[PDB]
Amino acid sequence: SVFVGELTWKEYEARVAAGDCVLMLPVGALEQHGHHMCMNVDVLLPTAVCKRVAERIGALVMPGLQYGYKSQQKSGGGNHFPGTTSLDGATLTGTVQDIIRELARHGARRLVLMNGHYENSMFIVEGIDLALRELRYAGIQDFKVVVLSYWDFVKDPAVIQQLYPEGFLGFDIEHGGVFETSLMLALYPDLVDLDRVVDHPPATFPPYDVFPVDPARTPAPGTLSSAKTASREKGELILEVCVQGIADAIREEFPP
Amino acid sequence: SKSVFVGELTWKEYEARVAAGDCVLMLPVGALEQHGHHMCMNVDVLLPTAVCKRVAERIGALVMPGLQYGYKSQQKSGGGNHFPGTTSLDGATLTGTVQDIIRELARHGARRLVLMNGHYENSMFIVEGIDLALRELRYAGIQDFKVVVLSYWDFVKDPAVIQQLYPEGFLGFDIEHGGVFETSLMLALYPDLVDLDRVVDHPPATFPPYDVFPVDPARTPAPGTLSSAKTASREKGELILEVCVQGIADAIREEFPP
Amino acid sequence: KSVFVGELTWKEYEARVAAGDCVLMLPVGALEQHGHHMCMNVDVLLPTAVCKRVAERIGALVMPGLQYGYKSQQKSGGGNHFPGTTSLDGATLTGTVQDIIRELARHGARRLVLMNGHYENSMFIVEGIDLALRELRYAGIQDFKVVVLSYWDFVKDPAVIQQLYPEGFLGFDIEHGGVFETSLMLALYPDLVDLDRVVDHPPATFPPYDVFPVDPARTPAPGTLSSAKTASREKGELILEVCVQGIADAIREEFPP
Amino acid sequence: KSVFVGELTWKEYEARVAAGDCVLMLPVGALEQHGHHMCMNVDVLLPTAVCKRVAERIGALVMPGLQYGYKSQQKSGGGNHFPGTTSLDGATLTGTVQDIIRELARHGARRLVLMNGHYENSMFIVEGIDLALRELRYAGIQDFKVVVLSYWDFVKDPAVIQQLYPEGFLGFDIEHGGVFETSLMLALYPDLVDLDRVVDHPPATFPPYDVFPVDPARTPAPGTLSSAKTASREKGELILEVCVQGIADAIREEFPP
Amino acid sequence: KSVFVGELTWKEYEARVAAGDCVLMLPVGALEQHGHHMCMNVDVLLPTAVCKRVAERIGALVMPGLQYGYKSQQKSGGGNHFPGTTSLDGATLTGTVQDIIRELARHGARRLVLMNGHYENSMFIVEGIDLALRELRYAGIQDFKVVVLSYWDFVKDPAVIQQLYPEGFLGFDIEHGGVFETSLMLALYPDLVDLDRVVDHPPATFPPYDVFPVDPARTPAPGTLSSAKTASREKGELILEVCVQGIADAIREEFPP
Amino acid sequence: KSVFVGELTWKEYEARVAAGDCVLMLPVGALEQHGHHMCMNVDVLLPTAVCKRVAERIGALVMPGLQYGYKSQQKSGGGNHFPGTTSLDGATLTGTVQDIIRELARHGARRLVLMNGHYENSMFIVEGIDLALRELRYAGIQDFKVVVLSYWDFVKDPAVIQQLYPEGFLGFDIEHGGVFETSLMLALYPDLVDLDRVVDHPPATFPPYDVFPVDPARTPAPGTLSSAKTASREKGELILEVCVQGIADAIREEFPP
Ligand SMILES: C[As](C)(=O)[O-]
Ligand SMILES: C[As](C)(=O)[O-]
Ligand SMILES: C[As](C)(=O)[O-]
Ligand SMILES: C[As](C)(=O)[O-]
Ligand SMILES: C[As](C)(=O)[O-]
Ligand SMILES: C[As](C)(=O)[O-]
Ligand SMILES: [Mn+2]
Ligand SMILES: [Mn+2]
Ligand SMILES: [Mn+2]
Ligand SMILES: [Mn+2]
Ligand SMILES: [Mn+2]
Ligand SMILES: [Mn+2]
Ligand SMILES: [Zn+2]
Ligand SMILES: [Zn+2]
Ligand SMILES: [Zn+2]
Ligand SMILES: [Zn+2]
Ligand SMILES: [Zn+2]
Ligand SMILES: [Zn+2]
Repeated sequence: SVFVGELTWKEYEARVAAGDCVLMLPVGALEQHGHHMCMNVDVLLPTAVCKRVAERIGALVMPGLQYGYKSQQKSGGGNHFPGTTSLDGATLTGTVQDIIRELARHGARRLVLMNGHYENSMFIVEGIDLALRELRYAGIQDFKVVVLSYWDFVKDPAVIQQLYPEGFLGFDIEHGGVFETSLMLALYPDLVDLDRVVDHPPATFPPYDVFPVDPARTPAPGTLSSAKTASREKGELILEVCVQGIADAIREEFPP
Repeated sequence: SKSVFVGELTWKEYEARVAAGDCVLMLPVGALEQHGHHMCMNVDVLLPTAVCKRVAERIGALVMPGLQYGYKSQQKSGGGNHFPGTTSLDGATLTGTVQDIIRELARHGARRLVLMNGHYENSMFIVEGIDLALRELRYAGIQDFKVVVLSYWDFVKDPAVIQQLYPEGFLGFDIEHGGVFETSLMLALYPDLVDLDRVVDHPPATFPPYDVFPVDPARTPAPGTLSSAKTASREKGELILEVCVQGIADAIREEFPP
Repeated sequence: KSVFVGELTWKEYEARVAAGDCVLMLPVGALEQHGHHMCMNVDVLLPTAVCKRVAERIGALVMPGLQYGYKSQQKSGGGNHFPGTTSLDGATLTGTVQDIIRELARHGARRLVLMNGHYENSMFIVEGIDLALRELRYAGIQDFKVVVLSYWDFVKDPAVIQQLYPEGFLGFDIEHGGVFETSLMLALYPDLVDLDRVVDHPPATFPPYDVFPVDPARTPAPGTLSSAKTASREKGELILEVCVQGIADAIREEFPP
Repeated sequence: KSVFVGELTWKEYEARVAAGDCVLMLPVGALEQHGHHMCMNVDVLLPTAVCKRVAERIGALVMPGLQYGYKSQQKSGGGNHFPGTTSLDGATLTGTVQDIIRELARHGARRLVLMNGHYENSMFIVEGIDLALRELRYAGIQDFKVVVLSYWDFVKDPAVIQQLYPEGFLGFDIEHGGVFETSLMLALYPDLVDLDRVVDHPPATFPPYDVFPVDPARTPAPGTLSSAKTASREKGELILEVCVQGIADAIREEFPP
Repeated sequence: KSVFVGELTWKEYEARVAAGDCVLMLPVGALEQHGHHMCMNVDVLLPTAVCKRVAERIGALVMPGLQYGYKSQQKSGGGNHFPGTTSLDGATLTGTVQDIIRELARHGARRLVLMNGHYENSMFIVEGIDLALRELRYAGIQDFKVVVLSYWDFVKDPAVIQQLYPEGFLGFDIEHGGVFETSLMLALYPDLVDLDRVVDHPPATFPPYDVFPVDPARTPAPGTLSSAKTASREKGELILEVCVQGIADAIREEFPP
Repeated sequence: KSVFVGELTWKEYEARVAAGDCVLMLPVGALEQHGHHMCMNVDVLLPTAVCKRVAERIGALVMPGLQYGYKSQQKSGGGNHFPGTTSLDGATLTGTVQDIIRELARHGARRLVLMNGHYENSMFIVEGIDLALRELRYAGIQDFKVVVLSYWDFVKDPAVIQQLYPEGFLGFDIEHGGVFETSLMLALYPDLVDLDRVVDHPPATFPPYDVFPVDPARTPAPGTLSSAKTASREKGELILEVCVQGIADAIREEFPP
C-alpha cells in the first residue's frame, strides 16, 4: 500500500531513510454537494488522485484532512447548509503546521499538499509558512513543499472542449457540477445518484460578496451548476489528465 | 447514499435525519501512531471507527468522518513521540478541531454527540474542546446539546471476558499498546494489516512513577510495543468487539432516549 | 468636511451614524514591492483613493486603512522574500478586521464595505468577518451587514478591457505592478511613478502549483509579473471611473436609504 | 534561609543556580471544592508541602506553586459545576507552565521537577513542557531536563497500602477528598480539616463514559468521591514520608551530581 | 472561617455568595528581584496583606493571589534580565484574569476588586477584565462590576507623604525596593527584609525612552531604583492603615449593601 | 527623496538598508475621540509628523504608521464607550508590532524606533517587541536594537513647560485633547481644529481606582480631560521643535554608525 496509515513504522522509516522519499497530504472537507452526491467528495477526490499519483511515481500518502475551511457562497454554496461541517481558519492552519513539523522530525523533506476544497488554499499556505518558519528556527532549511489543487491541472483547451461540448463557462461554477460529478462517476459511482440531479441554470454573482451569507443567492439544491451532463467517460479523462500532470510536476520538483 | 457514515450521505439525507428529532451523531477520534513491527499505524482510527459503524447500525445513529491525527504519543501509553511515523498534533489544534465540529453540529440542529476516542492521549484535549464549544453554544442560546465521551476499551471490564482474553493472567490495560487487545481486534477486522510473525515477544514494559522530558528512547521497548501480542487471535478480537458494541449501544440508548 | 472618519470629530461621526443608514468603508492594503518604477504603498493608496471617491459620491464614510496585509505570494505579488515587503501573519490581519467590526457594531453602525487592495488579503478578511459576525450574534446583534470586494473585479466590461489592452488581454493573473496598477497610479499619484524605470520583460508564466520556501528564480527579477510599459494616465482615469461608478452602484443596491 | 525561591533575594537565588547543579521544583495545584470537611486550596498545599521536605533533603529550591489548575472533572474531582472551584482553560495553564520553564532556562537553570497535586492538570502540564522544550531547542538549549510526577504515584508499596486501607483498597480512582488527601492534610494542616463534617457515603461509581454538560446528579452531594472517615494524622505521616523518600530518591537518580 | 477563599470549604464559600452582596478580592503580584535586601515575592505578599485587612473590616473574601506577573520593565522593576524574576507573557496573565472572572461569575459573584501589587501588570489585568466582561455580556450577564486598583495610589495625602519622606519626595517612579515597599514589608514580614543589606545608591535616572534588548548598565547594580535606607516599620504601619482605610471606603462607595 | 518607506521603490529601500546603520521609525497611534474641537486621528498624525521631521534631520526612514491602537481608558483618553473611537484587542496590536519587527529583521534592518502617540499602546508595544526579539534570537539574530518612546516625554524642560503653561502646570495626566495636543495640531493641521468648539470645563479628577464596565458619568461629557482654550500655534511650534531636537539627539546617541 502507498498509504502511510497502512504501513508499520519500520516500513515507513525504511522509505524515509532512502533520502528522496516524497509524501503527499490530501486536504478536503465535509461539505454539501447537491441532491445527487455525498458530502465527503472533497476528501475522496484528492485522496484518489494522490493514491494513483503515489502509485505512479513511488510516493506515500498521509491520512487526509477530513475537515476544511468554511464553505463560501461563490465556490461551495455557503456555510449555512446543514451537513457542511467547517473548521475556523486557525484550526486548519495549525493542523497543516503540526503535520509538517512532525514530518520534518521524521527526517522527511518533501511534501505535496493536495487540496480538494477551494476554500482551504490560503490557510494551507499559512500553515506551510508558519511550519517553515519554525523549521528554520530548528536549523532546517532543506524541507520543500509543493502545494496545489488537483483541478488546476485541467487547463488544456482540447480537454475542456471534450468535457464541455456545448461550451465552457469556467471553474467558477464547478461545485457539485459536471467536473466533480464526472470524477465521482468514474471513482465512486455508488455514491452518485444522477437521477437526483436538479438541472438548474448556472449560478451568477456580482463582483462582490455579502455577509452574513444570504441563502437566496445560492441555488436551492446547493450546486452552482447542473451535473446533468456528467459521465464516467468525462471522469476518466479528467482523472488521467490530473494524475498525469501532477505526477509530472512531482518528478520535476522532487527528482530521485 | 443511505449509510451510517455522514460523509457518504447527501446533505438532504443528513438534513432529513436531523429533522427527525433526536438523531445521534458519533465522532471517532484516533491518531497516526507507531504500533510495533507487526501492525499498521492507523490502528487508533480504524478501531473506534469499526466500533462506531456497528453501534450506529444497531441503534440507528450516524458516524462523522474520524479525526485522523491525535495528541502527542506519551512514553507510558503509546511508546513516545520520538518514533518515526507517529504524526501528532499540538493540544490546541486537537481541542480546536473538536470545538469547531461541535459548533457546526449545533448549527445543523443536531443536539446529541458521542465522541469515541481510540487514542489514550486524546482524552483531555477532547474534553477541553467540548467545554469550549458548550460555552459558545450557551452564548448562542443553546443549552440542550448533550455530549457523551468514551474510549471503547473501557467497556471491556467483565471479569469473565478478561479471563477469556488473558487466561495466563491479566496485567491491565496499562501496557496495552500494540499488545494482545488491539492486535486481536485488528485480526478480527483488518487481518491484512497485521503480521503476527513480526511480533517481538518481549516482556511487559515497566516504568517508574514519574516521567522524563525530553523523552528518553531507552525507556521504551525497541519495537514500540509496551507488551507482547504473541497470544492475540481473531477469536479474542471478536469477543472484544461484540462486548464493546453491545455495551456502547446500551449506553447510548440510556443517555439518548427516543 | 472630509469623508475620512479620522478627520471628523466624534460628534460629527456620531451624527452620521445616528442617521441610521450610514455606510462605512474600510480599505485594506499592504506594504509591498511594486517593481523598479513604483513605490511600495500602492496597495493602500489605490483602494483608499477608490474608497474616497465612492464615499463622497454616495455619502459614506471611510475608516483608516489597514497599512499592512498578508504575506505576498509568488504568483500574485512576486513573493515575500523581497526587501521592503512587510507582511502580517494571517491571524494578525484576521484579528484586526474582527476587532474593527466589533467596534463599529458598538458605535451602532450596521453597514460596512471592506475594499481589498491586496490580492492575498482576501480570505483573511473573510475569516475576520465571520468571526466578528459570530460574536455579534452572541451579543444579540444580527442586523450588521458586510460587503467585501477587491476593486479590480469591477473592471470586466469587454469594451473597457479592449481600451486598456488593445493588443490583447492576458487576465489580471499577471497584474502586479503592471499596466493596471501603474495606470491608476499615473492618474492618481504620478509623482510616485517613474516609467523610465520600467523593465519591459515578457509576462510571468507559472505551472499549476506553488513551491515553498519561495524560489527567487521563479519571479521576474524586478518584482513585476508583467510590463507596465504601455501604462498611461488616460487608462488610469478610465479604470478609476469604471471602479468608482460600479462600486458606488453596488453599494446603493446592497445598502439602500 | 529558605528552600522557597519567593523568600530568597535575587542574589541568594543566583548564587544557588551558579552552583551548576541546582534542582528546581514547581508545585502545580488548584482551587477546588474538597467536600464539607476540607478547604479548597488542598491541591496546592499538598504538593508544596511535599516539595519543601524533599528540597530540604536534597538541597533543591521550590518555586511558588500554581494556585489555579484545569477544570475539575466529574470522575476525578466532582465536576466544575461546584461553587468555589475556580478553574483555568487548558491553554492558560499550559501557557503558564511554558512561560515559567522559559524563564528558568533564562536563569541558567537546567533541572526542573514539576510536582502535580491536581489530577486534571496532567496533560496540560505535559503540553506546557513540550512547547517550552521545543522553544529551548530553537534557542539552542538542549540540556534542560524535566521530571514530571504526581506525588501520590509514589505510594504503591503493598504493605503501605495495607496500613492505609486495612479494610481493603479500591484504588486512587475515588481518592478526591477521601482518606488519602485528608490524611495528609491532618498531618500537615490539621486546622484546615474538620473531619467531623465528613459526609459518610458509598464510594462513587460511574459507567465507562462521561457526560457533558456535567450532570450534578452523578456526583455525591458533598463533592467527595469517597468517605474520609478513616483518615488520620498517622496515615498522613506514613504517606508523607513514603512520598518524600521516594521522590528524593527519584531526583537523585535523574539528577546526579 | 477566615477571609481567604482558599481556606474555606465550598459550602462556606457558597453561603457567603448566597448572601447576595459578597465582594471578592484578587491580589495580582509577581516573582521579581527586589534588591539585595528583600525577598522576591514582595509583589504578591503586599497586596495580599492589604486585601486581608480590608476584607476583615468590610466583610469581603480574598482569592488566591496570582504569583507570577508580567515581565519586569527597566524603569519600573529593574528589568527582566535579572535572575530570579520569573515572568509571564502578556497573553498568559490576561487569560488567567479572564478565566478567574468567568468562574466567579459562574459562582454567582458579581462584585470584584482586583488589587495589583506589580506595576507592569496593570494593562494586562485591564485587558483580562475587558475580555471577560465581553463574554459575560454574551452570556447574558451585565451586572458584574469590577474595581481595579494598585494599593499605593491610595497614599497621596501631603501630610502622609511628609511623614514617609521628611527629606523630600521624588515620586513613586523610583519606588521599586525603595522606602515605600520596604517599610510595608518591615511592618508585615520583617523576617523577609534584611535592611542591613541595602545599597544606599542615589535614585536611578533614565532618559525619556526605553531600549530593548534591556541594557543591564542602565539599572542600578542591586536592582533597586532607589535606596530604602530610611525605611521603617513605623512608616509601614502608616502606609498600611492609610491604604486599608482608603480602599475599604472605596469598596463601600462602589459596592453599597 | 521622501523619508517615507511607502513612497520608495523596493530598490531604493534595499539600498538604504543594505547600506547599513539604517534607522527605521514606526509611528503607533489610534482612532480616538478628541473632544468637540479636534479630529479622531490625532494620535496617528502627531507621532507621524514628529518622525518625518526627525527622519529628515538624521537620515532615517519612516514606516507606515499603525492607525488603530489599544482600548481607550477613562483616565487617559476618556473611555472606550465613545463612538468614533475604534480600538484593537491587546493581542492584535501586540501581534502587529511583532510581525513588523520580524519582517524588518528579514530585510536586514537592525534598528527601530517605535514612536507612540496613544498612551494606552505602551505595554502592548513592549510585548510585541519582546516576542519579536525572542523569535529573532531563535533565528540567530541578536543585534537588532529597538528604542520605544512617547514623543511627549521629551517635553520636560522647566523653561519650556513654563512657556506652555503660564498659569501653572498640572501634568500630562489631563492631557487628552488639551492644550498640548491641540497646540501641536494648530501648528501642523489647523484645518482639523476648531477652537470655537472647545468646551472650557475644569480639569478631570478621578479617584485612585478604576471601574469596569466603564462609567460614562466619570468622564467630562466632551470627552476631553482638560480645556484647550489656551492652545495656540506658537505653543505647538515650540513643542514640536523641542520634541524633534530631543528625539533626533536620542537617536544619534543610541544609533551611532
Ligand atoms: C469548488 As470545490 C472542488 O472546493 O467543492
Ligand atoms: C494506548 As492506545 C489504544 O491510544 O494505542
Ligand atoms: C496582486 As495586487 C493588486 O495585491 O498587487
Ligand atoms: C484527584 As485530586 C488529588 O487532583 O483532587
Ligand atoms: C514597581 As513595583 C510596586 O511592581 O515593584
Ligand atoms: C493621552 As493621548 C496623547 O494617548 O490621547
Ligand atoms: Mn469544496
Ligand atoms: Mn494511541
Ligand atoms: Mn499586493
Ligand atoms: Mn484536584
Ligand atoms: Mn514589581
Ligand atoms: Mn490616545
Ligand atoms: Zn467539492
Ligand atoms: Zn493503539
Ligand atoms: Zn499592488
Ligand atoms: Zn485534591
Ligand atoms: Zn515590588
Ligand atoms: Zn491624543
